[PDB]
Amino acid sequence: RMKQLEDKVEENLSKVYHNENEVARLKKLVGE
Amino acid sequence: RMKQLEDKVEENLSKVYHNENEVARLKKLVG
Amino acid sequence: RMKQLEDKVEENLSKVYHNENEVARLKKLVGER
Ligand SMILES: [Cl-]
Ligand SMILES: [Cl-]
Repeated sequence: RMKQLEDKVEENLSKVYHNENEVARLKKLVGE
Repeated sequence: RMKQLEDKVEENLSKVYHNENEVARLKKLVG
Repeated sequence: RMKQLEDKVEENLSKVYHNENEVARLKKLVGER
């Protein structure tokens, strides 16, 4: 059960890093 | 304590998923 | 082990929060005005 939660936590981390990088990429595309 | 942690993980996933969808929408606003 | 995982989850929540704020900024950048 703790192992199952650890997998879910590492997946959430993957997802957040990916969203962070997608935001950064879009900012680079548009500019102020 | 473990069920509190499981609830927090579920909430984090819900918030990540919302952010994902917001990013997708903003991409299409530029795209 | 559980304490360590709690700490990781708190860090993920921080990262989610920072991402929320960056998304809000992007919304202003790509919206009309
Ligand atoms: Cl998490
Ligand atoms: Cl996120």
